[PDB]
Amino acid sequence: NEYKDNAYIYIGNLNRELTEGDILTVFSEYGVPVDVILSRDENTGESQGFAYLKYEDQRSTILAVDNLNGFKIGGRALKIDHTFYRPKR
Amino acid sequence: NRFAIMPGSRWDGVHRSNGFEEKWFAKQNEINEKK
Repeated sequence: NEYKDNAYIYIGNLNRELTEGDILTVFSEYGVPVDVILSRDENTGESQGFAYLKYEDQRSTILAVDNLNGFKIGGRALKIDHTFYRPKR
Repeated sequence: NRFAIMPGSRWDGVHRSNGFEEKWFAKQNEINEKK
């Protein structure tokens, strides 16, 4: 079953200097990203330390989660976890 | 992790790879030299 929400992940421990473009590029090596939400604080204009990205393929999520979790980017260890995220538009 | 999914279009020659610890381990093999 491809049409599950197992294509969605939670990214935590975001660097304040990481934007959707950074994530998209990185996440693209693990597969095809279709949507990404960078949670950014309206007050500071900077990242809230977490983000979301969903893939076209569920296998891509495991590729990303297992490889990115614990990996240090921007001097900080990324935390990736599988979650069903439902975006607000 | 050795999957057969082809990379997305936003990918630019950025390689983020796990198993960094093994690489460190592989070179820390030394007993007298740099760890």
